[PDB]
Amino acid sequence: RGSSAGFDRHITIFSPEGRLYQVEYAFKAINQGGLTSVAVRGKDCAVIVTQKKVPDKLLDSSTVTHLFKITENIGCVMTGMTADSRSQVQRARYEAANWKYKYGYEIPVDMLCKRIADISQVYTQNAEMRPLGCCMILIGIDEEQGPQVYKCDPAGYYCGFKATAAGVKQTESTSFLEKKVKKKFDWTFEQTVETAITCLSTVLSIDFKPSEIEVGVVTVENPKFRILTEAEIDAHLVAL
Amino acid sequence: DRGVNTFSPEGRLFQVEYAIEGHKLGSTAIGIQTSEGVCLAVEKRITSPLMEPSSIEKIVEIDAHIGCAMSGLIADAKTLIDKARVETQNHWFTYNETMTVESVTQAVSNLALQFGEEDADPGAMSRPFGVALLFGGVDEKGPQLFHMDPSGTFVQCDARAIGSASEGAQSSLQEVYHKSTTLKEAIKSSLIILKQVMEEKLNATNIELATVQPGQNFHMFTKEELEEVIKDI
Amino acid sequence: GYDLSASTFSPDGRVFQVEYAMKAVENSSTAIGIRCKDGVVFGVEKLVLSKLYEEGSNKRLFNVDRHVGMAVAGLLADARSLADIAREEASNFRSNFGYNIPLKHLADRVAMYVHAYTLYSAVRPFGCSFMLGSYSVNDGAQLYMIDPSGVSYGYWGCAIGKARQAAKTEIEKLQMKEMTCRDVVKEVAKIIYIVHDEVKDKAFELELSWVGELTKGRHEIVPKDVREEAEKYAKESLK
Amino acid sequence: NQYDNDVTVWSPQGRIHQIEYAMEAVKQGSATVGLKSKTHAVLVALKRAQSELAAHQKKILHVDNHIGISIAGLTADARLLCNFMRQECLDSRFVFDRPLPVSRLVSLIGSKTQIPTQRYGRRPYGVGLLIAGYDDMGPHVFQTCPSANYFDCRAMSIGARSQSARTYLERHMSEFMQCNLDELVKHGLRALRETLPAEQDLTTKNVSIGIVGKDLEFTIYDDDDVSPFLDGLE
Amino acid sequence: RGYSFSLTTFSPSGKLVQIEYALAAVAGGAPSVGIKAANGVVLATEKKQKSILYDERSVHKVEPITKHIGLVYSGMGPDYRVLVHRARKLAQQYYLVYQEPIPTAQLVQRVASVMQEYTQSGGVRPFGVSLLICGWNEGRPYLFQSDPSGAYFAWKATAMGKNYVNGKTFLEKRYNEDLELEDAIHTAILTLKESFEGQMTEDNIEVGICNEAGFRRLTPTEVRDYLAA
Amino acid sequence: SVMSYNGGAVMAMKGKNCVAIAADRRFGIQAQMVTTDFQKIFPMGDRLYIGLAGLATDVQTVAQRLKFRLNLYELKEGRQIKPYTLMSMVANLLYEKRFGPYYTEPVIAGLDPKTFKPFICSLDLIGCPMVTDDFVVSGTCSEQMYGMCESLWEPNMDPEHLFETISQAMLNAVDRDAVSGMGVIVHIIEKDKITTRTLKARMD
Amino acid sequence: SRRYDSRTTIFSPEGRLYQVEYAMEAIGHAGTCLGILANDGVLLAAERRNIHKLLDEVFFSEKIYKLNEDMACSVAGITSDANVLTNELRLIAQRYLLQYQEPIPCEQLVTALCDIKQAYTQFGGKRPFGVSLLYIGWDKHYGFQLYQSDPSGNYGGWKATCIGNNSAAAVSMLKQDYKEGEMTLKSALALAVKVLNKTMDVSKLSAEKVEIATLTRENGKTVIRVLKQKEVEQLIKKHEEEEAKAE
Amino acid sequence: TTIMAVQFDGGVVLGADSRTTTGSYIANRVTDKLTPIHDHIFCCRSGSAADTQAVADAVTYQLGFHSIELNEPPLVHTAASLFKEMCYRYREDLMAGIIIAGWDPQEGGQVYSVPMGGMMVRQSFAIGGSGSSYIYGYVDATYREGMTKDECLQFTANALALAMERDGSSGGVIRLAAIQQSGVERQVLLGDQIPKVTISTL
Repeated sequence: RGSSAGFDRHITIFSPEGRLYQVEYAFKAINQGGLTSVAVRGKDCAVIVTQKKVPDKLLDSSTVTHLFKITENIGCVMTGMTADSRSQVQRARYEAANWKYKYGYEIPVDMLCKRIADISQVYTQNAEMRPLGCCMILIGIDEEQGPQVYKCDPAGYYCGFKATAAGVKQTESTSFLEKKVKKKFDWTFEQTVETAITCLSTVLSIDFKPSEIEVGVVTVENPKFRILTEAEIDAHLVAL
Repeated sequence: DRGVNTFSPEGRLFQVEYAIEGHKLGSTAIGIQTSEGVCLAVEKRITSPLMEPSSIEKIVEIDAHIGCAMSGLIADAKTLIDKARVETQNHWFTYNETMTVESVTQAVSNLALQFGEEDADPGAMSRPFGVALLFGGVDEKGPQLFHMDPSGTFVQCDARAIGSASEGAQSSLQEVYHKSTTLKEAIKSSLIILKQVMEEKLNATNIELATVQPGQNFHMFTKEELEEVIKDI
Repeated sequence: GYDLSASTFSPDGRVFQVEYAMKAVENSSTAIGIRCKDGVVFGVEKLVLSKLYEEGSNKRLFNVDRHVGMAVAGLLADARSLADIAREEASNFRSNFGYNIPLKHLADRVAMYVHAYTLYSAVRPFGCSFMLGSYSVNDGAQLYMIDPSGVSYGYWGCAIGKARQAAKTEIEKLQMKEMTCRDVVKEVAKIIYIVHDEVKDKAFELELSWVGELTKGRHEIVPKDVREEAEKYAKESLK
Repeated sequence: NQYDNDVTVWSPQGRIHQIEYAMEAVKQGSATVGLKSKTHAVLVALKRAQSELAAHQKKILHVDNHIGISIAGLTADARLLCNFMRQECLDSRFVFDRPLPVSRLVSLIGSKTQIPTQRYGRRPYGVGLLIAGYDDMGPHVFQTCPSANYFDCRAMSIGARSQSARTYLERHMSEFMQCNLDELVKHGLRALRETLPAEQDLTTKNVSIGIVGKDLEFTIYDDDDVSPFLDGLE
Repeated sequence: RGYSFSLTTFSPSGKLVQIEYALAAVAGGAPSVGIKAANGVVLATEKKQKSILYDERSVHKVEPITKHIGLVYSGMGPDYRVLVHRARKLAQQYYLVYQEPIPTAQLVQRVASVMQEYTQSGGVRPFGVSLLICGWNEGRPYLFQSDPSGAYFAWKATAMGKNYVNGKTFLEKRYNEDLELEDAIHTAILTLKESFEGQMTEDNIEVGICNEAGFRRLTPTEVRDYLAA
Repeated sequence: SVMSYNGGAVMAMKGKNCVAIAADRRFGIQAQMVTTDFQKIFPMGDRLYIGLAGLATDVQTVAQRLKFRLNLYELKEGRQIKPYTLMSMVANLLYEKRFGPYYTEPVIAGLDPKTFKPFICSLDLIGCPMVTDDFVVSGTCSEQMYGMCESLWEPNMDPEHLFETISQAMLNAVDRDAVSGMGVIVHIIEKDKITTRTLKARMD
Repeated sequence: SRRYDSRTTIFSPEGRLYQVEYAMEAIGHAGTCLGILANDGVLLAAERRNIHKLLDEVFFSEKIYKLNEDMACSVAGITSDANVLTNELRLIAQRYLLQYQEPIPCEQLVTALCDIKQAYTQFGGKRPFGVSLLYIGWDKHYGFQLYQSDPSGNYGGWKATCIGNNSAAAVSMLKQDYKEGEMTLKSALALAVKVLNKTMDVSKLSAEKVEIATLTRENGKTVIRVLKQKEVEQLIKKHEEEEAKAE
Repeated sequence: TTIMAVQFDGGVVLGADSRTTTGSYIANRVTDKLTPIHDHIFCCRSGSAADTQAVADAVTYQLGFHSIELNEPPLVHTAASLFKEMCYRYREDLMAGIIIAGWDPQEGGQVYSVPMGGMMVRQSFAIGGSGSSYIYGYVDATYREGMTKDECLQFTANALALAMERDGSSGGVIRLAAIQQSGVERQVLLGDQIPKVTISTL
């Protein structure tokens, strides 16, 4: 299909088609971990859910988390390479603190997303380093708009969504969520946790136990980013 | 393909191994150490009769008691000669005394191997030098003669020969030399071997000769005395 | 042509340079760690190549701070470089904030440093993995493990080295959540002697260390009487 | 056939061929031998026959009043390292008004040697060492490698054909502690005699001897100062 | 710390194939169209989202630079964002020195100088995007276009992205020099309509205008009325 | 003071579609005259002049740097500069040296290149631009020409009456200053003409 | 890294510089430009390469670039590099004027630019500019002049030169119709028109495929004036007439 | 300026006046000299207003980052050490005397002094500012070990009133702040509620 000429498949230079193969490989690196995330935003809430598959039972699973806190009201979930994602979380925390220090108020979700995206665009251009092999999803409450859900990628593209899904089963996990934004605003009430868990389970057939997921929450009633307990998760799971 | 710093399956440093081969294409020189001084002698290797022979200077003076004779890349040798002169003058300035042949050879040998192409210096060398040297002089212990390589290894000799015919020049120097010479028999034999190995005819303008002895300074032979010596032989 | 740089994804999204720096560890002698209620216990099978060396050369247990131990596996020169970096990190923390650094923070700092060497063509990834361990009246015992890629997780017992497979399999049958260090030390001796190969390698040395409440939170080396007894017990158990 | 050029490329087996080659460089040199007793440490070297006319070499150098080394490999790199060690000991005496422990010196040497082995466009130091010193804790016979790891040993020999000297050493290590200085030095000269081929025996100008101890600084023994040591080797 | 050698070099025939390949990249973006009328300019794009999940409001392709300049693109969005940021900085510096709004021609010259710097420095690739600039100053409307190499032109009606050949082949016929801005919008929309493979909607396209009062992008409520005809 | 070390006096006045600028000629050192043909007014444009007063070395330096920048601007843009734009550029140049500044106080007078509307302005040593509608002054006899202009100025004047007023003001102003005089030169910038004159003054 | 380096600044096994040899062939295919020197001034005459109907002629020219009050140039090759070079030339002229308070001479300008062009061929790792220039001017010492540079960085004064496409045949026919010392500006214009008419593959000129500038001294002042379409049309008509009459 | 803080079992009490002068003129008379460094840590400011504002901002930013990455509430000792580092590094250019007081789950309420110079010390109660010199004997003769919250509030209010009635650079209203494990309490004691002490007559 797309021919090659020179050092195309080794550095970030244009192919005879203008394709940048070395960036199409970080997308495949995203599917290396073997997890899947799903974020859904509602009329007054944003929710994150994340698979929690520990390999075997000697790890202290209280440390194996894919959910992170950036500021009090912003939360995030990573997917891809672990150390890459740790470095990206550190960068986002520093950006969010510097914004407040410079301008006197708290950074918005779209501004933080755009900052991370232009930081990655530079890895797409210079030839001495490589792109980071990880994806990112953010949620938060905007005092003017309300709930927000954004996603970056290793190429520097940072669109905004109504309901996302990243990971190994991305295509079908979005094909499922496609059918349910038809009516009822995708169940726009505090129980979109039902929708998220159902969408994660439909194409995985696990019917998860009370401790193989993580969920996070922001609300308009309480804006801070909270991580729900096992009992709370179990009750929702029990209802299912 | 490779870099400049790259060992081989025998740990040999390719670039130094090539700079060493760059010496078997030079004109032969000879030094000899006696109990009464040292003598240096080098072939001039004139190309065509239109070239002035007084313009080939292969035996320079480092200081009033040290001289040097080179072979290889005469363009490269000049930075080494300049730095040796500067170091000797610094030593005089600081300690109010003359340096030593050992110290000069050692300080000059520390410039070799100081090359590279990343995080080296603002302006640094890109390859090894291609000159072998021969120092002579007198100091607080007597006449001494040293030898230097592009790898940076300096030794102390009493009769050394460097150049493109050395594997044949030493085969005679080892038979001629003895620990009971005088500088005059030294000079005679150093001339006989040159004549033995050269391609032209050893006359009084295509060679060079200088001597240092405990009494005098570094002194170069004249086209008067040189001619007399050659004729006398 | 994708095997030569840490700036080249394979057509399938892999980094073979890190994959090779991992083999570098995946064929080195074994070291284990065990977490307990009271504290932590490190144990390493130190190899003695020839008689000529003094016993005590090539130690693999360091002291990163007055409450943090460290066990290593892989290239010992890279390991010593990392140990200096960690000592540097702990000292700066104390000079900035006036108290001792948490193990969670130290491991995070060192893992970021290790990961920075996986992105560029001007450097190469480290070739050693290591374990940490502390004890604080605040958070109790702890244990971490960092890879050549820079991933750091918490554990209850880890088995970096070459006999990781056989080491982990035997350590999982232990019930460490209720034991104590005096009762664990013996188990570490026994499991290392079990996992040890006595054909390829003929002679091996054994050194132990611990940090807990009995040492008042200071990392130490196991005294000589405890060690001799532990060795005897292990031998008796082995048959 | 593409992993053997740069020092920052792993092989599919997790090895660094450049560091290897830099070690095979060190094996080219002439053998050395060191060992220690209860109160003295000793170095003995074999100055190689360069030609029929040249003074042999310098293979043992002073580092400080209590430390001395003996090299095998690239002499330029060897004296580049010796200058760093000398500055280290001088700096120590300036700040704390006391000497330096040999262990901390070897730590600094290893940390300095390791950095080149990791960056692009650089190469390892192609020289092996053998250190001897005296301190509060007695003698020390450390040994270093082009790959920056170092060792501690009762007695070690490095160089070409030193396998026989190493075998002799271990076979006779049982008595090095109790032995006297004269006895200690001879044990060294016999071991060094082992590596020489059949056509040559130790003479009086192709051997050097260094000595450091309790009440004695580091000294080197010249061409005919080694005569009181070679009188009995029948 | 970075490469110091060029990645774009000459070929045995004198070509620069890295720039040719950045142009091949541009030839695969989304269609763009600009048309200069007697009292204003018009930019019209194809903002077609992949699926219904994507929130359309969050990202825009028609952006302002000052109160009287705006631009669109075709090619690569992450590169377009860098160019937009540096253009805004360039305009602010000019206003700081002269206390006057920058003219469109000076803006285009400085932007093309940056794009040219990225063809001859060490260890970088060229941008994969072409621009379409709009402006109005001193009682006159302007319309330029910038290439990945650093060469800029000036047009009366142009077209980028996919199917640009047929785009300008169709654009030449209808274009009149007396055309009003409101009747130019119909032609801009119609040109886009020729190659859309779908059904036009108030969220499939973006439209910006520029006249005496400044730059602004039309709102979907107005794009609806304009699409009704 | 440093700005009283070479003397000098500049003046600009506005009329009905016309501007006028004037200066004195004396060049001297503390208490001794050297020459009497020193130039203090520079033609920055077709109908755009600038007058500098203060330290003569800085007068020359600032004039030369300004000509540098204006040539570059008119080559890059493709047209002539406006009086307002020139004032901002000069203020920027003077403010770049806020600490260790030039000792010179400029005066600008021109005509709008398309509406032919006058413009006068003066700046302080650090670059503070104040635009007026009657007149500006600068120099060592500032108070004297203030007193003259306030009394003699009228609105909507012809070029003739403008010339008479600016000349009659400069004469009596410098007749009471010790370090100014030796003659006066007057430029009259009309729409299609630029008339220059030299007055007869006192030489003591 | 060494693997990706292209080594733009090295010698060839025969002493050549391949990047410069390739930039010259790049300049080979550009639009035709030609200059002619006369007794009372110089003239340039380029060829318009972009003839699309939908373009805009806002600029007073396409390839002229007045550099100073007394000089002007014209380019062939890559427009993007041409812009950098033109900015540099303007800066050099203004620095000279600031230091000496007199206008710069043409040879000094050409020299200061060719130094920059040469420094791109010896070190740095970059590629060289693919641009050739022609200059015209007037100074105190030598009066009307006409020079030419090339990518390598060597120049030379001429009396009637030509770069671009088919410049070989252009110079060939220039050699047989130029007579030293007797040419006036009008005969210069005639020869320029009649050379451009042939060395362009099109049937006949169009007065919009061309672009013509002159340079004269009038009342102690230099005047650089681009000719207009009507003037060019009149010149073409004159050429059409006399040529037709002969045969 | 008169700032003050005293320690009780469970938290501390802070206090300050509200007047900002310039020579002999009152530029601001409703100043707020108590600033929040974190959710449970405060600081009282005295000296140069620009210096103290800049240092409070820098410390706030550093401490927020430190705590967000360590994933727990910070310590009063950490805050005091960051303050001391900055004040000692810029000891010749700045003019700031600070009092740091707060609550942490590990030691409760503490009070730290950082006078101009950059030295640190823990204290039970601390006074600082221009008017604090007039009430040294009073705090020496009134303090008694193991007081409660209301007794601390009364003690602080009376001391501050006595300072304001004699110092010419102090006055306005009193602002108090008792910090505990529950949260922060802010009140103002203005006008007629200032505790009047008897003035000698005749």
